[PDB]
Amino acid sequence: SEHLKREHSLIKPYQGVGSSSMPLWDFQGSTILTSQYVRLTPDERSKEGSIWNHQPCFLKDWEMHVHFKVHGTGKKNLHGDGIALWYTRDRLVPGPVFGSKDNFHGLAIFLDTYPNDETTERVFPYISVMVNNGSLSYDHSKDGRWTELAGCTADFRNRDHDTFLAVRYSRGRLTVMTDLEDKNEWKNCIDITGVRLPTGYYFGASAGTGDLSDNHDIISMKLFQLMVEHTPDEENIDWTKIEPSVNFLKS
Ligand SMILES: OC[C@H]1O[C@H](O[C@H]2[C@@H](O)[C@H](O)[C@@H](CO)O[C@@H]2O)[C@@H](O)[C@@H](O)[C@@H]1O
Ligand SMILES: [Ca+2]
Ligand SMILES: [Cl-]
Ligand SMILES: [Cl-]
Ligand SMILES: [Cl-]
Ligand SMILES: [Cl-]
Ligand SMILES: [Cl-]
Repeated sequence: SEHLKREHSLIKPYQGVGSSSMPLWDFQGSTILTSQYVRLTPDERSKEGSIWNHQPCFLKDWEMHVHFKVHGTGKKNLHGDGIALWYTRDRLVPGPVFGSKDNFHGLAIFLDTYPNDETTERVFPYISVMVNNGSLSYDHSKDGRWTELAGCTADFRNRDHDTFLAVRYSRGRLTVMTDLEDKNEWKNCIDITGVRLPTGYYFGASAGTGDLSDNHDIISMKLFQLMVEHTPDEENIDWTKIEPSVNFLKS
């Protein structure tokens, strides 16, 4: 907690919601609050909700831990659609990508609970990452097949114990880990390198329901600064002007 950045975190009872204090997040769309959780959508159809951090993040090296809960009463496979976690240029704009805008700038981590793709080769729920410069559209009907950078299957729905995600970004390495099995352990999901993201973007979370639904709750988001060396050469460039992109190792 020494490196907890409170201004980039969402922690109960949620600052400024139930008091005269100033809030640290904007609550948008279907989102509602209780003293115990932020609920982005209820288990009802055609909802879109988001939360957006007030201040841009200027940390070069960070790790976000998200305590979330996806749960509902839909029978068999009749539930959806999932949660998106954002580190993006823009904030507050609703849209078709789990409740937030398409053609975004920055990083998305999708926790997709419904296979829209009739010819999918993936097992759901499926957690994936996407990096965008404004040009790409998330093809919702194909579960973002064409724009997936990396991903993993993850059993996070309707669990009897707390479920957590970690997203770590430092020196181009993007790692996503899960804690879904009540083992107090981070299990790898995604670990990739060559990911270029600027400082000055906003953390956000969103969720959407369509003809299928689920409760999509965020209990906390805790952002930690990683103490990572950058040389005077590395430090001098303007990190706010980095264009979101990915460098790829050749075959
Ligand atoms: O029918 C209203 C609903 O339509 C669209 O959602 C569709 C699809 O994208 C969803 O994955 C599934 C499962 O929830 O539902 C629909 O078939 C969207 O336009 C959505 O916003 C809307 O509520
Ligand atoms: Ca889907
Ligand atoms: Cl808060
Ligand atoms: Cl409904
Ligand atoms: Cl569809
Ligand atoms: Cl369980
Ligand atoms: Cl896990």
